Amino acid sequence: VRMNVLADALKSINNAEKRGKRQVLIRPCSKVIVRFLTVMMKHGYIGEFEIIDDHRAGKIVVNLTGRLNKCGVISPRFDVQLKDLEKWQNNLLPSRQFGFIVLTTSAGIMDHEEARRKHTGGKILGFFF
Amino acid sequence: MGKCRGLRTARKLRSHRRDQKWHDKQYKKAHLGTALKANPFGGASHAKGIVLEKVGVEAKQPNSAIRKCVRVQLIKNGKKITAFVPNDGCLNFIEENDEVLVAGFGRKGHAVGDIPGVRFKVVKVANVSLLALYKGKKERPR
Amino acid sequence: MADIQTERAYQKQPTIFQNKKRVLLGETGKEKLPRYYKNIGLGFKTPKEAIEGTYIDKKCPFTGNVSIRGRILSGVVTKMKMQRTIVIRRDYLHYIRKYNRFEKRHKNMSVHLSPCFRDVQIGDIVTVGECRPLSKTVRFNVLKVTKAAGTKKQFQKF
Amino acid sequence: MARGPKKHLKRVAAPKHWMLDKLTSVFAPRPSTGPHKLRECLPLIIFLRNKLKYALTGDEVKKICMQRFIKIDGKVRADITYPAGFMDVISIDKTGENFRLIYDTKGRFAVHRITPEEAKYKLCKVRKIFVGTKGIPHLVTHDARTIRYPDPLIKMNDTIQIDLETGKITDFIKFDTGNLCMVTGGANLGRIGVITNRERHPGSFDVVHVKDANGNSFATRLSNIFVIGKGNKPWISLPRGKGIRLTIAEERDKRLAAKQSSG
RNA sequence: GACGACCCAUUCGAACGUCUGCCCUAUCAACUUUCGAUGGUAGUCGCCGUGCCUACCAUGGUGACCACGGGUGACGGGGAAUCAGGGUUCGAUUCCGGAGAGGGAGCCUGAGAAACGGCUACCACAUCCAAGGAAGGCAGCAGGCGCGCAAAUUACCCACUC
RNA sequence: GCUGCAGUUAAAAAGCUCGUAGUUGGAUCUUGUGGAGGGUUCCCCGCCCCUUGCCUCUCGGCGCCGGCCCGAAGCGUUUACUUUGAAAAAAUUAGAGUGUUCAAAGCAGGCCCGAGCCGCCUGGAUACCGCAGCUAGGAAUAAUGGAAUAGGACCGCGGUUCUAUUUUGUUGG
Repeated sequence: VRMNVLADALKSINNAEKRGKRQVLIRPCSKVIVRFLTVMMKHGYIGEFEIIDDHRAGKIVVNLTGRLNKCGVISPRFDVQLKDLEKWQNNLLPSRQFGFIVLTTSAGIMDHEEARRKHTGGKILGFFF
Repeated sequence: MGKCRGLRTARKLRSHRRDQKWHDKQYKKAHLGTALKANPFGGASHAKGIVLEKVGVEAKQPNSAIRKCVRVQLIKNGKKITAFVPNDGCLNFIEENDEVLVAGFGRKGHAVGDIPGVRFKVVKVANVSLLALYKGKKERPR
Repeated sequence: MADIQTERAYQKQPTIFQNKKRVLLGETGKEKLPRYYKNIGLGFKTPKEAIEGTYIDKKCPFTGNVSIRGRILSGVVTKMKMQRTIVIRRDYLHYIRKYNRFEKRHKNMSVHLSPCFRDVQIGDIVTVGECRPLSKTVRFNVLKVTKAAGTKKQFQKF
Repeated sequence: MARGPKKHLKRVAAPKHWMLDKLTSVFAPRPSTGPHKLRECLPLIIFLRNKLKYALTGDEVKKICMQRFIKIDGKVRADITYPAGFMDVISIDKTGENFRLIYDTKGRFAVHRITPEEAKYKLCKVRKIFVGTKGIPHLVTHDARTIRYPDPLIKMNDTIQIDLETGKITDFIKFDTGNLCMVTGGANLGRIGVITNRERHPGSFDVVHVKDANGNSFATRLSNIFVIGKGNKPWISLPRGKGIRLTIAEERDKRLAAKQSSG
């Protein structure tokens, strides 16, 4: 059965990007998916997006610009502390110059570079580059 | 292919690894202790024994020779061994009913080269080394 | 209730005495026994059934000879076939650091439960504090009982 | 086996603040049983041999003490491993000098010379209050002194002043907010500040918050707080550096700038 | 001034108890239980809490979240070797805690010992004898025999540290 | 082989289906304008609807000409997580100072006339110290909970039973 909705959303975008398609449809929608998409959009990796109401959790249509190399999920939501975050970005990123880990923290869902300014740890959700 | 990943799975992961280590051939013989009871040295690097008999063993094909060996009884267990004698003419130093120090042949209990079934070599005769006898530095005291 | 001297030796509270002088009461009467009880400290409250009751129990925190000190703990009531004692379950997660993952574990405690708590059931939540050794396996005594943060005894109207 | 009490001390097991060398020996002086705990004292031999340097060996210390030259709290002591400790006075009448034991801000006893009219009293922290037979009230201090008939306003955790010729109470300071204190244990050992809040727990330990002269803030368990003055002013003279605990970067910069240590 | 003694408080501890933490094994799946196992009431004994033990009564207590049983060339910890990141292997051994003086048991003296450079007996070794008797314990420092691949001098001193 | 292996044919998916413990489990329940530091909207104050969510005492200082105000306390449904305090032997390891002739080490050492200086200055840092227990902020994510055989609340009333034994001038009634 469907054990996790965020893993479907990112796998669906990742297969559409590799085929060269200009749009994709995500279903079911969730509060976690809308907040994750917003972090990719603010850094310039995807275009703007629209939500459809249907009285059953809803759907999203997203616009693609061709810049995204990958996006992905870490399935157990492991806890991270500021001293251990260096080991995770050494494992998951392609260079020290670009790409982002996404964390959930009591100050909100955010970019791993913002978590250092806000002096906060959290749980891992995923990444993009 | 299907490995479990859930955040409370540590008992399944830890105990499945523990169970599967017993299929590694090197791990098993080090931890059961049957190999330590079987080994004719009780975990030592060397042993002393007394020379029973001098013998020549036929080498395995595709080559042809008679390899000079000795049959030996160990002091601490009374069990029986056969051992190789290195270098040209060294069998003339050995005599019979006297002490040798013996060592492994270099492959951790397996046989070496064309010699069938020989696992050990001689290194010292009557408290003098075969190298010191062969290079003329010392002689057997009589 | 109406009788409590069920043992071969007479049962009474220490430190309470009954005068055998001025004994006249007429056509009626009043309690010949005053009741001893105490405050436990640590923000706990003494049950009404300890003050208004007539039971004898020397290991009771409110009306007997024990001092509450050291650790305060809680757990789930799971068995009660002994007399004046019960078994409670404590459940926890253990971290194994080679993996980044947890393991489920439990332990049992035998604890002393006095009268003044008389409607406890299997699956209730109970709070306990340390004592001196009270028997071979018993070191803790019940201070409070609750069924908050869970479903009712019978239907939701309870 | 251990069939009774021990009477030796290995040199790597000895308290860190004595600063003993690694290579002269296996043993260290076991402090004599007395008014101060083994972890919290300074044996008289370490003060005469290692700090003041009046003697080169333990035999040269023994023949200073047996001549009756050394007084502690105004009493002559002949024992070379006697456990001196915090707030005690040592007097050496033959050389004409007086000392008080106070912590350096790095958590070790400083040498601190004092004027002879300040060598007449000491400060004591209260440990216990109780009533004896015939209703007579008793007091106990941090250094095992027992006093009868204290003033009925003196409570737990307060500081009292005593004259050393008679051993009787002269004056006292209440434990309350705004008073000056010194820290006598933990990581904050040897710091000075004013008490600014007390936070309390029924069972387990109370915690006190303290404020520095430079405006830094620090905390510790209530058992580590010693009161030394009503309001802002201390009742004792204080050593060089006055408890301010500057950081390793500030200490580097003053050591380069002041050119001290014969630069 | 010196020495001494009943009682408080100190200092040095000792003893008993709380919470969490362990290597391999199912060709070990059920276990414990007036031969005290779990609990209650009164008592004895003890420095004191307690089935610690005795009388009477109840029928309990633990386990697939691995009990109970067996193995360990198993004394525990601070630590050591190797190591991109994560790990694997080792720790008899100078600091800290425990246990023991050929094997088991009993006890005197004392604040403190179930002590072995104290004592009494049995079990295993073994020395002297005028055959009646008497005496013994190096896993302290040197030194010897036996074992085995495998490990130093029957030297000088309280000058230093204590 | 947790990070990080493999199972059509090289070694390897129970003949097939049900099922208790174990592991895993769908969506949903309060936001934008204004000011500071910084930018050209977002992190701290105060607000559309609630900003510690409530509340009104009493032992106890403040502000002012009694009464009304602002710091404790009851406490915010219970936990994990995260960030911060406290408290944990030394030696070893990391790390600062210092020409043991260099180094491995050690904890020292450095100024000045001549001896008339009856000497002077200065070090013996600091970090790390899993888990479990203690402590104060944050509230996303993941557990957990309330009224359907209606109960929350008003300075709201009423019958009945128990009852401390205060205020009265006390000891007794």
